[PDB]
Amino acid sequence: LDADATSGAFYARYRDGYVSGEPWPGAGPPPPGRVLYGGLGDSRPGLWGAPEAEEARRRFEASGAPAAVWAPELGDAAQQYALITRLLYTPDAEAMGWLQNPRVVPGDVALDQACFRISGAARNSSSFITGSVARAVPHLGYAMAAGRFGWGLAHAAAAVAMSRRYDRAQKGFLLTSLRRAYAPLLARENAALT
Amino acid sequence: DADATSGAFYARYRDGYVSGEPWPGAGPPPPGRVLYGGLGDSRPGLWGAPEAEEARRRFEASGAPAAVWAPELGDAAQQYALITRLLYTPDAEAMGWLQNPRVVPGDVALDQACFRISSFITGSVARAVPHLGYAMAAGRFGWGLAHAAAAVAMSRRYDRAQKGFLLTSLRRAYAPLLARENAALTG
DNA sequence: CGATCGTCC
DNA sequence: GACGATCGG
Ligand SMILES: [Cl-]
Repeated sequence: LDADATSGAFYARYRDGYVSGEPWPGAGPPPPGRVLYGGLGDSRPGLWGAPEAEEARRRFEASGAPAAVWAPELGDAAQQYALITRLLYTPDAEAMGWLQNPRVVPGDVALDQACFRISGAARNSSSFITGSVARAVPHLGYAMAAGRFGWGLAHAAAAVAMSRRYDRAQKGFLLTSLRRAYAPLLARENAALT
Repeated sequence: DADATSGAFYARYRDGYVSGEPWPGAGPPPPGRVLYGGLGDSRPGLWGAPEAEEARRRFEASGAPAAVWAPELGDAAQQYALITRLLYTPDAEAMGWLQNPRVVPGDVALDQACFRISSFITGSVARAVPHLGYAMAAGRFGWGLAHAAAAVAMSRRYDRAQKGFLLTSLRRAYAPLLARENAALTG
């Protein structure tokens, strides 16, 4: 009955009231001395100078590659978003396998434990809302605060990669689909916000 | 890394696949069977079963997408079209509907009957979304939006406001893709 | 009761 | 592969 949609005409007319580069409603930077963590608007204090944050930041700066376990104390969220987004398009990178099960050193686990420790949350579990399904992907709030819809690819790809319901070949098809969808969006968004 | 920062790298990216062409290793299920599990696997059909007929006339009476879909209810292309359109309808609560849909006793009866005729791999993270193999066999990259959105909706790491931002992000990315692919594969 | 997901085989 | 902790319908 809905020939307007199956023919593509409906999607050809798509538009919204949101502007790229402007903050998503209710989103914004974390308070001073704190970093984004958990749900929308939630935050935890910073761990700059702690032994866990200092060890991980040095490994991150000495490698030039995206960190396996990322935290805002390691550097710019825009830099880790750019690295992961690029990794999703680089040939023979096996990015979906890296997002689900990255090679983790003991320093990455300590950084992850210290990040939840300072948060003051009661219980850590599979149900705890963290704002990122994969620890390598920065908190989604930084994309919401910056109005960077192209940074949603990293989260959408990581959600598919973390799911236990698709096999390797099925995940590869979804990465190809996501690649096609986001490539013109990323090109337009990066050109405008620079 | 100015090529990627300026966006020129992403404007140049091109794959080697063609919309409408079968994905490598993917195809229709064997005659008399329906796609199931991982890539290439399948299970026998239930087209004449009562549970499949009780949920078919329910899905055929209401022009809305089924809450628990199965190939015995109709063509996968129809359910994919309804879910994709629903993901773009303002105030549809599509992400919450994918995660926790209203389920009748007839839906779980059809659910149970599919496991009996047949690992954690199912080929669809949400039961309303048809098996991914149907999109891979049809070369429908636009049918990945339903799976990508459903994966986000099923995740426990984002709250509702965070999922809403990703829905708009997925909307803006897939809208030009869907307009081009739907027009090319339907005329 | 189902799910995700940390954590092993 | 699985087992379990742990939340929402
Ligand atoms: Cl194409």
